[PDB]
Amino acid sequence: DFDGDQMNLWVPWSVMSRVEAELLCSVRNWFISTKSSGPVNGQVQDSTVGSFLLTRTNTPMGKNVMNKLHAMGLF
Amino acid sequence: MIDQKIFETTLNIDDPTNFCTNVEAHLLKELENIYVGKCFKNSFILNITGVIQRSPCFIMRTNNSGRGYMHVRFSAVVSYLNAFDLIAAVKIIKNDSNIILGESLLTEPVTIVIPSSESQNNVAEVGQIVPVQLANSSVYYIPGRQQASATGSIFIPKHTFSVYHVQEELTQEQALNLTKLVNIIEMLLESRSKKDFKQICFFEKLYYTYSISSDEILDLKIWKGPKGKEMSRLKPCNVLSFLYDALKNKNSSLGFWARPPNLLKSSPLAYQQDQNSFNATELPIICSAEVMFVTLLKEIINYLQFINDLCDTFNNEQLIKRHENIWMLIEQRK
Ligand SMILES: [Mg+2]
Repeated sequence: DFDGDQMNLWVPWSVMSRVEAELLCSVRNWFISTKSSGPVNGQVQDSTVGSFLLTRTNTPMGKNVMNKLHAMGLF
Repeated sequence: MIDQKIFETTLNIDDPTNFCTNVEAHLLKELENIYVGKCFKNSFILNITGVIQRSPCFIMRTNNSGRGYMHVRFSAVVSYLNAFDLIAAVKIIKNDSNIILGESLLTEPVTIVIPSSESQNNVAEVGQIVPVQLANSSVYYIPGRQQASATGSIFIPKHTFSVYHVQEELTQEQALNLTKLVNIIEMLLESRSKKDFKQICFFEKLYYTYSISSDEILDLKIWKGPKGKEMSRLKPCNVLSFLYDALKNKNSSLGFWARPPNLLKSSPLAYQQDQNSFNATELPIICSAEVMFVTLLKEIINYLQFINDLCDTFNNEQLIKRHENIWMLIEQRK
């Protein structure tokens, strides 16, 4: 989390390490948890509720719709 | 003694892509660069003969260099020098090293250490060539060095000898071993015949043990002719002829053998006697005829190589006179 955590970062310089880093140790391989066999990542907090608010049917104002300009702005 | 020895090594291939474009040629060139001119694994390696086995050009695992190594098994021409071996040409390098040091200028690079305690040296100044007898101290082939290291004395014909008492017969396999050995002695004898004869006569008289043997009497070309001189005592035999007829499986060797100093050392002659008629200062040695023939044959090998290299290096009378302090010295100690 971002409460004061510090994490190490080193940039490979060797060609063998650089080839290895992008092909084998890229984070795309850790999307599925080896421990649980399920996904690791997803929406957290601001987006889990944001996905619900975006996709819910009725807002307190009315139906959950937006005009073209604001639908474009989502992208 | 030059010979062929099979080696094993692992190379380092800095450019495996360019190396594999011609594996055998590049492998041979790398082996020649690495091992020729340097003693490696108790042998000197004079020339690299083609490889016998090799590994696939692997890739270095424990580093990110990307280089390969590949293991190689190869055979090479190696010069191995033994005890009691005869070297005919040694150049003195420095007299400030009072222990006296020399450098052989033959086909087998050796740096000799002639001790100065004996008075037969310290008379040879720097720049002159004088032969050396290798003592019973083993030649040290320290790996990676450009030449062998050994200690040896200036050759005096050493009027001592050994009698050999045989109690075992030769087998056909041992017969083939000594027939290869006599092939070597035939090559040496042909080389001897190819030289200017008078120089071999002079050097053979100089290094003959017992007396000056009178005069030029009894020509000694030896090659295919069992001619000889002096004729001190007892009827001699041709060890070569004994070998070929033993290859035909006629003669037994169950007897006493010797090459006393009265014989001409480079000659293939020796005495086979049944009950030890020799004037030996040593007890007869009880062992098989393979040992006897091996020892006598290689004795002939080194004596004949000694005289051949002495005749070859001394092509002119001026060089002999330039080293005059050795010839009268050895004539003194006959
Ligand atoms: Mg934290």
